[PDB]
Amino acid sequence: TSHCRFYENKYPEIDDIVMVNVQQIAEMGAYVKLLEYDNIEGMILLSELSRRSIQKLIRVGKNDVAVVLRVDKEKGYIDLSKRRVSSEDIIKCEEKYQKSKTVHSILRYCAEKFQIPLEELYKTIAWPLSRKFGHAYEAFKLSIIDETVWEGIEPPSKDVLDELKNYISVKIRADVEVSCFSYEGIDAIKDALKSAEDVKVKLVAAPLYVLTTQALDKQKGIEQLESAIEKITEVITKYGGVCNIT
Amino acid sequence: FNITETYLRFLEEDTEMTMPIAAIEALVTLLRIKTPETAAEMINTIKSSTEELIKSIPNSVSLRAGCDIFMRFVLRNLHLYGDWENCKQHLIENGQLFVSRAKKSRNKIAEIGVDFIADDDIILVHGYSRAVFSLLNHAANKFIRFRCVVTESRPSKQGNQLYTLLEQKGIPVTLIVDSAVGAVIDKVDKVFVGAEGVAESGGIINLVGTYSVGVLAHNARKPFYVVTESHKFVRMFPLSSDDLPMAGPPLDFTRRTDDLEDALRGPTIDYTAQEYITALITDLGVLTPSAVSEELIKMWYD
Amino acid sequence: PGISSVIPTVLEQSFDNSSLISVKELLLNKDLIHPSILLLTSHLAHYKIVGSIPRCIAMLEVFQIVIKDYQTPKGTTLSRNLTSYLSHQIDLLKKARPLSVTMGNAIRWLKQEISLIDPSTPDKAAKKDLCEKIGQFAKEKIELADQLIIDNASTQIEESTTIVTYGSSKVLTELLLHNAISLKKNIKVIVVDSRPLFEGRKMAETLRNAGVNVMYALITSLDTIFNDVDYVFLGAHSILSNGFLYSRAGTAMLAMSAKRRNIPVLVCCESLKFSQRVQLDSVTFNELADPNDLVNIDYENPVERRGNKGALLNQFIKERKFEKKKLAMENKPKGNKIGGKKGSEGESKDASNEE
Repeated sequence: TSHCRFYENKYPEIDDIVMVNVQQIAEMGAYVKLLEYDNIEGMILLSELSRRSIQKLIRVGKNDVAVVLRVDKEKGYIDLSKRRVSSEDIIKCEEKYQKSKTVHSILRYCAEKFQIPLEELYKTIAWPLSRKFGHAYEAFKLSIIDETVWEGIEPPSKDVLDELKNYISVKIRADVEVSCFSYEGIDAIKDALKSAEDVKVKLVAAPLYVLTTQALDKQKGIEQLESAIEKITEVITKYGGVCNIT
Repeated sequence: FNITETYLRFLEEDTEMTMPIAAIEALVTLLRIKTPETAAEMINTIKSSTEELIKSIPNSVSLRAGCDIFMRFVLRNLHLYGDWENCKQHLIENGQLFVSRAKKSRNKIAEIGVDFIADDDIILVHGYSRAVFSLLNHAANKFIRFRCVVTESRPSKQGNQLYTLLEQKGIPVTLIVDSAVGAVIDKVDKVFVGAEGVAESGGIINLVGTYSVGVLAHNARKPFYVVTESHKFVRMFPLSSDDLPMAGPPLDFTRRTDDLEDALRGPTIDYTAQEYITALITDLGVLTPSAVSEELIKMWYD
Repeated sequence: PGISSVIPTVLEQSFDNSSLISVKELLLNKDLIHPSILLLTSHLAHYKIVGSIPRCIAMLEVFQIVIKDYQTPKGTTLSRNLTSYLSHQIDLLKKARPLSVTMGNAIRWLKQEISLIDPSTPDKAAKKDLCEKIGQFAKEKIELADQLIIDNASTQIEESTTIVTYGSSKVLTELLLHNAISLKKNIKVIVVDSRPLFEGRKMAETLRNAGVNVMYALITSLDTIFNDVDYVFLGAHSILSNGFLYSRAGTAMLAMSAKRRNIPVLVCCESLKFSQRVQLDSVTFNELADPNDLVNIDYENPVERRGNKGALLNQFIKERKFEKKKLAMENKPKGNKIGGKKGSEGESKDASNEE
């Protein structure tokens, strides 16, 4: 389920920018849904849709840019244009759309989990975030780096927040085949355990030690696994045993 | 404000301005009240109105053609990328202007394109259009020894009306029956037609008996012609030899009734194929061979 | 280097112009060829399913694959012997099975593309954008057009239907399937087959795979078939400068029959298939093939009986020849369904200069 406006204001103004995802076309213009300013459908005309084949490109599902022409802020009749949007501004518009999408994604899982409406959540979020910080995504990022935005208003739900944090926070598989023929071994193992987590540790078999490495942004996982391996190697060379790595 | 009301307004009088033009005028009048600057408040509403009109139709076709033409014109209008006011004003002007144009078109038809009846080439005519009558009345002042033949019109005796319009010019005429339509194809030179629309297929959307006539013309090789003011190219395709957007039933086999009741649902609309127009007389130059289709393509850019 | 000469059976007398011969079983060739082209050629030569619509798509796919696999040499630029390679491919294709109008169009497009980005670029940036572009083009001018055609057809049917059909027109299969499933009307389908290639059978199979009410017959078995039944549909391959129906085999007779028996015909077309090559007959240039398309004794395809016939080169004075592509009469099929919904085939080249 996806309803209600994304920003603070309902209907757009003159000059401000939107993003459209066209469903069906060719009669008057296109009376279709948007992904920037509300999912309530507005209208484009078949006149400022040709700049430089025309019935083939856009059609169904494909991402295209729009600028808001004439708004009737009373009942609900909205004019849109594709021709007026400059090539430099298009990229910016796209970026904005992306940001909006990300924001929506952020506030969707939460809506699902606590089994509560999305609009209320949006209302509760978009006051110290969308007005004082800039956009919402950036504010969220800032919060994740150092908590300073959520402390504006008291949270009615913390589990949701925790879930979001978890989502923001990838496991890589590693098997170290420990084949010790040592005098003192348990102590060594303990030592190894104590310098590896500082990550997710599990044990099913006696010589098999199962470790899943946490990655920050995918490719940093080679830097920690290798370190762990090195540590393990260091562990058993002094006592009198061996470790095999695949 | 209503377009329906406007349409109702003209009936007893008329017989001058093209119907499709009156409708257009009405549409324009409807438009120029509720601010034609915006495209959100306007075009959709216009479309809705057109739909309503369509729904309300008793037995009339060309309205749709008119309205789509108007729409096309509107679309054409806002490509100049200047400003909203000037263009709007121009649009507003172009309703009455369009009506004015019709008369000029008619004049053009009746002074340049009337050289199809000259050497007493006897005319077998069916389908009452204004243009056909206008050209005939304009050729009566030249006295080129013309003669008229009338196949009887029986939706409800329009034939009588027709014969009454040719009595004001003083010209010998004769009643013809459409069963003895095989009988006389001899002394009469050619077959001329008024209609209700020209199709995307090419052929003619017409009245109470036309396909038979066309067939007979084909058999006899005495050419078959259609004459009108040009704005009846409706987006419609009669793919079959017994199908169109029809107002009444298409041959309704009525039940075993009693005292001569359910019968007269006799087909008052019929159609013949694209290989039948030997020439088509239009105000945008005398053009026929694949002209309508070309025009349609130009309009829809496809 | 290649292989020429040694051709099967007698050459008859008339219709002696087009390639009909050849490498059916391979024996020595040139040494830098990518084998996917060769495989495709082998497929097309011994194909019993393809019918105008999919061939071009397949070709496009193959080209895409080639592009993806393409390595630019360490010495010369991205197009030096590439053109030569392409020419060789074309030659191979022609030897196997003639380039259709769609194929020609595709070739033209390729050439245009080649001209568009002239030699100055590296590898993984140019072809990255080329492949995507071509995909987009494919999405546009083909699939969407087909969809449009389908939807046009959807409305074209009113109330109560009984139909007769022919041809391996993928689009027509889609159409009829759509009718059956997501329109739930009273859609009756009667099938006509053909000996040169089994398209009718395939159509029937497809219908069955939905569970359609199906009658089935052939070219001759028609005089009784009309004794209620109205609609008739065909699947054309290409239309020339003339407006004539330059398509596959068994169409024209059927069309004539339909014309005679009162209720007309409708065919479907694509907005790329039109040509500026001009012809008004079957004889000019035709899909001509090996007489092995007429050896089997009825029923199925793989049976092989030692009944009455089974020789050609030893038959002194006997001229067994058949044709695959025909040229149907202009005024006969009424409606045509292209990108601009509906129109008369008197258009001919109305989209040709439009490009």
